[PDB]
Amino acid sequence: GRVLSVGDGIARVYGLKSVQAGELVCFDSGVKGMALNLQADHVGVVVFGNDSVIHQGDLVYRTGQIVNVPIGPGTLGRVTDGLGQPIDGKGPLTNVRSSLVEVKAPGIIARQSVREPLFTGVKAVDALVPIGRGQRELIIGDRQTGKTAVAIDAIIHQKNCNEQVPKAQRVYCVYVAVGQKRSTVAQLVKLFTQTGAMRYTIMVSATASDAAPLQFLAPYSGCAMAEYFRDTGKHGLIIYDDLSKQSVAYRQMSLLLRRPPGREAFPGDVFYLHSRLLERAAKLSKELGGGSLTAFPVIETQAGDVSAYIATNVISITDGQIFLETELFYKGIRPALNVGLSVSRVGSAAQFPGMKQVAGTLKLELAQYREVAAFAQFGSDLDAATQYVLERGARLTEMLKQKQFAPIPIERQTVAVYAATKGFLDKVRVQDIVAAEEAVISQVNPAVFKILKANGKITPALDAHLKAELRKVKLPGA
Amino acid sequence: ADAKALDELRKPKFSSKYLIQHVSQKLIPAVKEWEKSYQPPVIHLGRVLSVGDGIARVYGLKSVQAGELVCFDSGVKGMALNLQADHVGVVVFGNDSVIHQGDLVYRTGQIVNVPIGPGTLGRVTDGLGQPIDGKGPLTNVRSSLVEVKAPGIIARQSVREPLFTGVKAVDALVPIGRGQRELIIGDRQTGKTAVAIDAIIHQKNCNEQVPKAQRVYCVYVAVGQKRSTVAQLVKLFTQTGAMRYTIMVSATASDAAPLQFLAPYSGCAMAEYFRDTGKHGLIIYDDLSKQSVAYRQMSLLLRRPPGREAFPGDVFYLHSRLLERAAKLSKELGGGSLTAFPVIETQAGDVSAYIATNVISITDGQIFLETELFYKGIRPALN
Amino acid sequence: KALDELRKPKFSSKYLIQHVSQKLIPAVKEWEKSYQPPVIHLGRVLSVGDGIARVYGLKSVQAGELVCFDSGVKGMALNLQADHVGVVVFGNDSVIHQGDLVYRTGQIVNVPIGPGTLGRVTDGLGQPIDGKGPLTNVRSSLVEVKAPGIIARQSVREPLFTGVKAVDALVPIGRGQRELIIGDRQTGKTAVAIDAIIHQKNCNEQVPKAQRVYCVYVAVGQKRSTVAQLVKLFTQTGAMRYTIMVSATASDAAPLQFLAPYSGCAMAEYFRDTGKHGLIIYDDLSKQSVAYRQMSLLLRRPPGREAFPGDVFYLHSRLLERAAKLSKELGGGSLTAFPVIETQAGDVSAYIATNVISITDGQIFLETELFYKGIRPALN
Amino acid sequence: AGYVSQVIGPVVDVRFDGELPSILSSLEVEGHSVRLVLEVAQHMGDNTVRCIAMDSTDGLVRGQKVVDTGSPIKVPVGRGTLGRIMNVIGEPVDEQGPIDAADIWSIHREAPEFTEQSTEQEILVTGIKVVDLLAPYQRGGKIGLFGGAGVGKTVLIMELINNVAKAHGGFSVFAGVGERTREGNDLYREMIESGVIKLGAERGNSKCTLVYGQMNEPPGARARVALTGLTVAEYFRDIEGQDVLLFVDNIFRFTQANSEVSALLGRIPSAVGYQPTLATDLGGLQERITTTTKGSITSVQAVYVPADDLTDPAPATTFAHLDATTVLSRSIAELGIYPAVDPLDSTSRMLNPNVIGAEHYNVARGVQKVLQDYKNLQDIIAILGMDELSEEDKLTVARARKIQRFLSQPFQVAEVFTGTPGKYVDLADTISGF
Amino acid sequence: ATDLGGLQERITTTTKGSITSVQAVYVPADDLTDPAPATTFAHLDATTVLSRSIAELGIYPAVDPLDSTSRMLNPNVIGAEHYNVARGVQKVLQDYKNLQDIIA
Amino acid sequence: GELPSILSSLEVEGHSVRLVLEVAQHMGDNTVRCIAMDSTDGLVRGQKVVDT
Amino acid sequence: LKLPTAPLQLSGTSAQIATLLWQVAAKENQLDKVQDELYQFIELFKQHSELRRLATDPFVPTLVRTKIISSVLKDSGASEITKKLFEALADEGALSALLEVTVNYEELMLAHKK
Ligand SMILES: Nc1ncnc2c1ncn2[C@@H]1O[C@H](COP(=O)(O)OP(=O)(O)OP(=O)(O)O)[C@@H](O)[C@H]1O
Ligand SMILES: Nc1ncnc2c1ncn2[C@@H]1O[C@H](COP(=O)(O)OP(=O)(O)OP(=O)(O)O)[C@@H](O)[C@H]1O
Ligand SMILES: Nc1ncnc2c1ncn2[C@@H]1O[C@H](COP(=O)(O)OP(=O)(O)OP(=O)(O)O)[C@@H](O)[C@H]1O
Ligand SMILES: [Mg+2]
Ligand SMILES: [Mg+2]
Ligand SMILES: [Mg+2]
Repeated sequence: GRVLSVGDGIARVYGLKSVQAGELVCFDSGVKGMALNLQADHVGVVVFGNDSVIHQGDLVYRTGQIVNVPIGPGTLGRVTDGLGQPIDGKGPLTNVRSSLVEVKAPGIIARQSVREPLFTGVKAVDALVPIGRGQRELIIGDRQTGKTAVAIDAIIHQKNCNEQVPKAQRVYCVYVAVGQKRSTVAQLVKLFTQTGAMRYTIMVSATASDAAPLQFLAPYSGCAMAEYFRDTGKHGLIIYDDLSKQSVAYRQMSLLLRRPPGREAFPGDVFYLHSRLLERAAKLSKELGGGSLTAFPVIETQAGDVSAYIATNVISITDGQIFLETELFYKGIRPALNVGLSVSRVGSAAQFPGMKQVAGTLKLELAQYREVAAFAQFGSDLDAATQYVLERGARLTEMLKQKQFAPIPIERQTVAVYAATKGFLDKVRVQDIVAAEEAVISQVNPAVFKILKANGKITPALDAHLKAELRKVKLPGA
Repeated sequence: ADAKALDELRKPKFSSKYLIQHVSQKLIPAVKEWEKSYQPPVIHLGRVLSVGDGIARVYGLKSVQAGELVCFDSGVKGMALNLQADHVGVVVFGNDSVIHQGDLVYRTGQIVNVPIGPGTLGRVTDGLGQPIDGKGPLTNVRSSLVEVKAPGIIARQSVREPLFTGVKAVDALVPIGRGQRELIIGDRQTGKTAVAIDAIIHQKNCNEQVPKAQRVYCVYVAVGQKRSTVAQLVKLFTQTGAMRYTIMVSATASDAAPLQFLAPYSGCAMAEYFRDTGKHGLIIYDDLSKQSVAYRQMSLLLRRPPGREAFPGDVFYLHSRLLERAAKLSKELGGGSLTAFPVIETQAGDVSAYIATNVISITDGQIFLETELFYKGIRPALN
Repeated sequence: KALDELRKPKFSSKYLIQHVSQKLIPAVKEWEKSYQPPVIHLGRVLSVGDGIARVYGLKSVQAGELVCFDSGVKGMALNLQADHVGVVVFGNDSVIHQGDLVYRTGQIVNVPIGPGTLGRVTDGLGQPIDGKGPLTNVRSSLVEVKAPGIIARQSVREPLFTGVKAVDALVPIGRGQRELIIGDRQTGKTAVAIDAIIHQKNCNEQVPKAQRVYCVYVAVGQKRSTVAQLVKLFTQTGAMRYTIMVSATASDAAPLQFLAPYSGCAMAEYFRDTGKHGLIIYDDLSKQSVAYRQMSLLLRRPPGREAFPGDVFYLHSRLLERAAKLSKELGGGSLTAFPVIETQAGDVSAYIATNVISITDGQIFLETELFYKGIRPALN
Repeated sequence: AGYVSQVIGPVVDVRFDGELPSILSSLEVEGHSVRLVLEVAQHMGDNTVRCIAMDSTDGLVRGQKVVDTGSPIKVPVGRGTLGRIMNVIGEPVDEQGPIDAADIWSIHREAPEFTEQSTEQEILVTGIKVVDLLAPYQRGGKIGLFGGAGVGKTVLIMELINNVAKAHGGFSVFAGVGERTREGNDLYREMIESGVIKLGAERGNSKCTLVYGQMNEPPGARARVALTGLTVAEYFRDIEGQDVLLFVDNIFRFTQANSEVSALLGRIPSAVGYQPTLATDLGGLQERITTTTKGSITSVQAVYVPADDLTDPAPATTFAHLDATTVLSRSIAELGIYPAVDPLDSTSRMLNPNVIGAEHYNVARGVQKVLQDYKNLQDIIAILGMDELSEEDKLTVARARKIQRFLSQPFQVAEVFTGTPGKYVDLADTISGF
Repeated sequence: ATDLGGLQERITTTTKGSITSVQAVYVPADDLTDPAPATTFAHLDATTVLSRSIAELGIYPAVDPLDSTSRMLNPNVIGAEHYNVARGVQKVLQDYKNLQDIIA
Repeated sequence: GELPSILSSLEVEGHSVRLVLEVAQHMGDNTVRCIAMDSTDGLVRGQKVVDT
Repeated sequence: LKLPTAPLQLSGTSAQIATLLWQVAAKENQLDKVQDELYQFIELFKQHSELRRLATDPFVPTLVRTKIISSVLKDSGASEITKKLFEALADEGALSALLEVTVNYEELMLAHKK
């Protein structure tokens, strides 16, 4: 094929008459392409790289193949670009196999219900908005909330669980970094190395200097690298960091392929852009292996405005929602989870049974905390039980705070919400409930955490032993 | 149809010429019998393809420069904005109701220029330099371009001389340097014009007490105003004597939006005469927020994509390349200055508007005039 | 090179091949016979889609003239352009293919008006949909009629009683004015309209024949079950002895929903023009506005605010100014319009709501907060 | 000499094989039901002009002959138009014969140039006390009327007509731009009833020319009818030498009509939704309303504010041209005060001591301050008590209570149904009285 | 509107049988003024509107009692003992909402 | 013949000042689309442009 | 009325004319006759300036332009497909399409000679 015109990362190509839609093509400059809109007179080819090396009249060869990435266990540990190619300087991907990036999601008969829990290690999530394996959960928030920090804590925590579970139920994580800085993702490879999570992590990095078709296609490349573990009976965890930056990369190609703009400028098919991708996160049936893929799309809002175009699409696609608020972030509540707006549609089906019976009371009390504090900040009057619910809900709000990169396993999370909901953290001052609960985990016997890990549930022979052990602790303030 | 395949058709490949010679003996007599219906062909002149919305498309004009005064045969000036491969899009400095399809367009050979000099001092002109006060043509004057680039970094010095306005609030609180740019921003009817008029009258009072080089020659550019307002202002400047030192450029509300877009550049070219020859100029663009509206009209009639509020996107560049010519020159360039007073009307005190925050990030300061101080009688209502 | 000026061509016609084709193929020695595409009173569908047919030819069609396709389905010649006609289809365009023959009917859009329309449920074009035979005692009339002038009218003096206490006490309505029943969804707008029609049935049996008032309900964009429930209530009340119903439902084509208020106004202008008194109710003029916006965006007319055309004000003002009270030298008859405009969360700042507020005389604003406070009719 | 090529709504393309008509020129479609006048909007190229119709285009065939009149829309002007109703193109719609034309003038015109303008900036005495004192009218200025329904707007219109014809001997034009036909007929019959319009043989003693472009007319006809009223007023200014009154009824409907014809010609809309040429399409009308050396036109334009939003671009563009506002209030009219001019919300640019003098300025500012001082203690009287505060506060209560009465005035056109004879009040008597 | 209407007008009880339709309608940002729910509001005999505010209180099913309407709420259809208790419950829930801005 | 690459610098001969044009796009018919680094007032439609 | 089928399919509005001009030249076996009829008009535009003015100038009247081509394509060199093509292309002012209707005619011709 001959290049008719070229500019802005689009090359209109004469000829190429047998080219397929979505097929990889190769320019004679070595830079690749993808035939996106086949027209009667030309082909519209989005260019995988810098379009300064393409000239008018250059030769375009079709590769014959739709766009594909190398999948397999040889991608584990490596940092690749938007299509497979590793950018960490460690040679080729050994022990790997190519497969298409646009695979049809498993249908109705290929699934089963989401029942196993996915522990993130964030107790504001693992108590109130719990996440099952095969569930897609939106981490939506404003500009610099804790959105990545929720998702990095879900990845680091899988390293802590993979050492303790058998080989079959290990979760292999994939972090797709779309439109970010290249040094921002270099800070995450350094964090995943010195924690050790890079043994189980693939990083698909389409940074801000990559071409707009490399950032549009990198969530699909990362989903294809993570669908390897779903299709072969293992468990995957995919995190698409800023799907709101993938859709801006999609809007750029759609406006330069002269597809007519819609809302804000976005193409019409931008719902189909994300629902094609998030529906690939599934819990498969046991005939297909019982494998699983859990998605965490990240969407950035502008001023807490979830009524945007891309925001309302992904809210409509995903099961749950982890809504992070910038005003809760600065009040000290970090993770800044809006407990009144954050949902989980799987809900009590796939949470920890040891915390299903504790965090039912926790959201029942925090729902009562919210409306009474709207009244009592005026300073009218207080009622000695209305005084109880805004004093108890302050014990629970400080309980769900957390530090940056320390995911709490699942048993030390449910003992702490036990000690906060069974009254053991009343008359402890509110300033050091964040400081009392290290004593509630360290001074309480380390072998009571093993029973609640092995049972998975507070047995009657354990609450009478644990609440005997939550009394022999030296709490600060008191 | 490849251009590789359209390039081989330059070479003759007919292999039979039995109707090349048939029509080439018959073409000229058939063309000759229709000469009453041929308009004369046009190469270096222009012919109007289509006129509408104050933009004409002109066929021909093979050698026009971009940005050049063209003259329609009905005497209306234009400016060749975009030269295209097939036509020239010209922008009509006037009403387009007198331009027809098939009219002749004449190139003038010069980029859009206005008469500058000592002889425009005292006169009331339109947005392109033709006088409207009725006292004859501009004499003792010369032609200079309206889209001069502003002086660079090395051609300037910092402002040192103190440019008295005559307003106690301004000269005490918000004092004006002599090469400065000071925005007079306020609502409707908050005394924005009155500050600039007082500055012009005070320059008249100070020009007769200073020795010939510390004199300030004012320019008032009235864009989008009423013509009765401009007549009353010329009456005031005449009876105070301030019209001895003032040029008055007016593109009023009835005038075409190209003339309202161009009138601050015309007045700036007239005041840059005093900047460039060592003297000092004062220029007041009254309602630069109306020049922005006229430029938005021109841009949406040119089908350029609207941005914020509807504005073309280069509406910052419109005012920045205007106000950057208000400078204080160095001693190697004469030491002349030009002080600008852009005026921006604000809607209900909204300083966070588009054109308002554009001109705030161009000018060296602001003079905010509030309606709540103006209604109470605190006049000038300087915030 | 001296041939560079002809390198790329420029065309003044998208259908250039449609002109070259009718001059190249009859030039062969077989086809001088019998095969000439007729273009004066006939056409060929070039394009068809979404209820718009682009028709080649039809050189002598008039603007707004009713045309007919060869599959029987009718249409209106709405865009008349230099090389083609844009025809809005009065049915489903699935039966229309490229190359279909389009005949002009010679007439602008007509409607059967007269006393034979009383008791009948028609569609948006006047054809009966109640299955009681054709319209009997009628005659055809134009749908786009000029509204009466300044001197044809006289001042509104006579009251038109709606039977609603809130209206007839607080918002008094005269014979010949236009009152806008504006409100949110499910606030009682149709209830005020139906109570007015039923009360005119009650008043018509006790006043002389010169003072009876004959109702027309235009149902634009509603569902056929709602219209069937309304015909059932009008029959069980007895209001069908004086009421025409013009029903262009949701499944009907957008040009029919556009033309139903104009056809119902043409039916009610019979009673206005011959001395009697009319009551026209355009229920959901919002939906007629949406249908007209559909046809105009599909005809690629330049869109304005919210997507609407420039002449969407002219649409409703040209419709609603036909509700007048005539002068005594024109019979003294009258026509009273109740347009119904649905608001979205109760703003009268929406574009079509502002247009009809500018057109009509008064308004009856029904507030949804007053609805569940017990106040029914929920009149603000 | 030209033939119809495209008909898209109210927008007609006409093709001329000879030479094209000018932009704004009037074309007559030869052969139609009614007189169909088109106005040339642009030259599209390929010998096509793009026109905007002044009537309905339904029933128009491509190839219909179109005659160019060689000029813009031309309307009858003179004293023979007084007491008549015209549409936009000059036809009589009052059904009272033809119109006795003194001349036939083009409605399209440039504004009176800089040498012709008046620099004087003087006051138009209107004979109404609250209007002459607090919000005076500039002779040659534009005045926004913020009335409505039931505040006595039509009585104020007919009294400005009556008092200007009585005092200054000038005539009036009423341009009903886009008005409902019921309201236009009501104003017509109310003018016949009040004696400012006379029918039959006494037709020459009428003071008002009605120019009506109704709401059911196409957008091109509503967009140009204000120019027709302007042309009728400009004849009285430039030939008769009078102080004319023009009443543009709803200047916002003029704006909205020009916005519709700009949308129909395929132009990109500017801010909020308006035409890109909004300031110049408004200023082309308002700059022809001025004082020339011959006479003046004073324009009283009713202003509608779209979403109760004064920063909307149509009232923000109109308010640049206005020289006075007279806000008519319902609360003033429910104290039985007529005319219902709000004495505190009405403004004027003519209210400063450099055009009206310190005497008139200080009387007006004292009256306005006294009424304001009474206004911001009515939540102190109604809450704490009538005789609760001081005697000086009740002195301002009594003085403003009797000034608030004194602004009312009986009107001469209202005497045929109220009985009370109307009383013209001069300016110096108003100053010395207040 | 015509695509939605062409779908919705086939789901009818006819003289042959009947189709009782239960359609969920997503509103895009808890916004009932969006044209895709506002178009389909005119097609339904009974519109159950579920509100976010009712769901955050824990009242489940989160049916907005005031905003949910039906055409079966006439007293000559469901009797007066049903109609007046439904209207009384709605009036008590409405003037509670008018009090709720002053309780808070 | 032999178009400049995208981002290449082009010099306009005969301008009043030095006018550098940076190539932005290849338009398709032996035409490149350029961005002027200075003012284009004075460009005539035949002016010689030199690729660097 | 069904024509011969074209060898290869082409794009529109200049190659759509050539697809039909080929079809009414393969009906009378005039495929090689109208081809050099086309090539002679390519050459005639290189010679004559008043013939190319009937394809570039927008100010020539369409009455003139359709009556110069009709008044020189008579009594010699007609072929009645060439004579009716260039009077159809002069009606709509599409005589500038003569270069690319020729190029796409060859691409049908060269795929017809196999
Ligand atoms: N749980 C937490 N406790 C304390 N600090 C936190 C917590 N989570 C995040 N932070 C701090 O907040 C800052 C923002 O976190 P993060 O990088 O997750 O923002 P983000 O939501 O990803 O926004 P962006 O994508 O723009 O970076 C980080 O510097 C981090 O130090
Ligand atoms: N310093 C002052 N003292 C007294 N009166 C003043 C003063 N400045 C202005 N005024 C009066 O206020 C009115 C508004 O003044 P001015 O015309 O300067 O305002 P503006 O901002 O130009 O309004 P617009 O831009 O709408 O013309 C004038 O009528 C003037 O008489
Ligand atoms: N005066 C009334 N008293 C009691 N109920 C009423 C009254 N008016 C209306 N309703 C009830 O309100 C419901 C909605 O009313 P209606 O359909 O007449 O209004 P609408 O605005 O036309 O609704 P929609 O726009 O959905 O058609 C109906 O079920 C009706 O029974
Ligand atoms: Mg981040
Ligand atoms: Mg001013
Ligand atoms: Mg209804």
